[PDB]
Amino acid sequence: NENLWLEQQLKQKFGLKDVVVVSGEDEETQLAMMGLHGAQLLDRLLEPGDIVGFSWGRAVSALVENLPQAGQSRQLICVPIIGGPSGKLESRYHVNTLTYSAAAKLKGESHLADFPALLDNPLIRNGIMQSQHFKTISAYWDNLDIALVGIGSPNWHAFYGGEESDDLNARQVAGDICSRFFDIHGAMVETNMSEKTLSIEMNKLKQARYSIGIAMSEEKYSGIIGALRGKYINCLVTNSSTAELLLK
Amino acid sequence: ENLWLEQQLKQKFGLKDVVVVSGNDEDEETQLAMMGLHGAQLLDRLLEPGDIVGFSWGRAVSALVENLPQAGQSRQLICVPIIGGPSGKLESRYHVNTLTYSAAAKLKGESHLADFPALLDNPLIRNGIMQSQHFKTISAYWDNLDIALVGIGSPAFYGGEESDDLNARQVAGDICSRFFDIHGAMVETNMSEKTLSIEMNKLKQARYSIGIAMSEEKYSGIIGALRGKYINCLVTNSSTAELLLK
Repeated sequence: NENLWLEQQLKQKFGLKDVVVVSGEDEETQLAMMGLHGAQLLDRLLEPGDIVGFSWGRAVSALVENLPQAGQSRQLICVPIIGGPSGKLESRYHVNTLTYSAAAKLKGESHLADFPALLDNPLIRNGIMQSQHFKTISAYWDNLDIALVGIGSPNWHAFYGGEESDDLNARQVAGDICSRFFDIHGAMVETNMSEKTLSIEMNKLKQARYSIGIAMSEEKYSGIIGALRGKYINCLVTNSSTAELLLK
Repeated sequence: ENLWLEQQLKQKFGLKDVVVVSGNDEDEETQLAMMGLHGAQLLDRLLEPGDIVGFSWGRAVSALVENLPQAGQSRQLICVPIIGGPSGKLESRYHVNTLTYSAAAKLKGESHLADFPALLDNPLIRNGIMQSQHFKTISAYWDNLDIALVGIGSPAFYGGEESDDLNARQVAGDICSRFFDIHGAMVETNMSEKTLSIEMNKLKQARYSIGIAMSEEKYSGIIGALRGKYINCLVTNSSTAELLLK
């Protein structure tokens, strides 16, 4: 109803392909509802043979958990677009867990990543990038059709810790997607991590037919709006509260 | 079901526990599922509160995991991989992380997944990963493991050249991609310097190290595994138990 109008207004303001806006209430409830309607969006946007990429986290999890069980294959390929969280997320939100579950729901194939998302030593990080396994995953990223992505925003402390979060907070980092940081205007911004990361590059993400961000909250507003302005996503699954914030 | 065969294996090889299922002329996949089902009952019987439970990869361990009884109560169990990922060399279904996560759900425990590969291109990278906090955390569980579930490899996955080198080095089988001869002695290969998985010494310290395996070969990887004492329990079939004694 009003949600539909909020969806239309967002499409027009940010040049988006698709938008889902849910009402909600509680926090984790709203996320389940976003996950449900966002999963409905994904299922309609998918095309046979699509390479589908998944980031990690609660938000993407909500969508994957709500995916209808397909009765037939659309020759889909499911791949993670970031390495594993190295213990910093519980297994249920691990990028491989989500990728695997989505492949089962979608009756597709999955190719799981056996490298970490973050490596402290640049040397090791670089060496893994040269292995056949990484190149194989990366080559899927090169041809990504659809991405599902949460939007990070100042876990910010969890992932990056005080020391690195500082540089972020001082560098006016508004948010991140797959551990790729940007300002409120959408501009990329280098960090103590922009060298030690194993995840899809924003340039590649933008080449996807659909990059679907799923996120909510006035707290995450800067992250979400920055992603919109940078065009790192071209679809948005969110709630009415945030929607209105975005239209302000 | 097959109590004499089980006791014969226990006595010959010094095993704590053994399951021998009767494969009634039935095909391989079916026989494996049977092993999985009765092996799962054994694992569930052997668990103690707070056990750290280590899983290798592969479809034999998968058969067992797929057939774990769904626990109603937590036994504060912690499930972990005892080998890195296969780097796309196995279907996702049989990935060690997939198996670990699924085991934890059935056991109402917690899982800690491994975000490093089992086999690296070179020793530099594999040593660097070992210095990482994540690897240290996982390897700490290996150091105090209570129960392990492993398949046993025998003579594609390692490449024709490596395969040939294995054949030339008299390698009869592997556990967690650590290789041994037919008498169960360890053999070091061009891959040991590139491998990230539990050491056999750490596997031997576990209360139960459960091999699940079958073979059509008189001279199998399993007899090696037993002689080397890398496992102290075995889940297998009638035909293999008989071979192991014959």
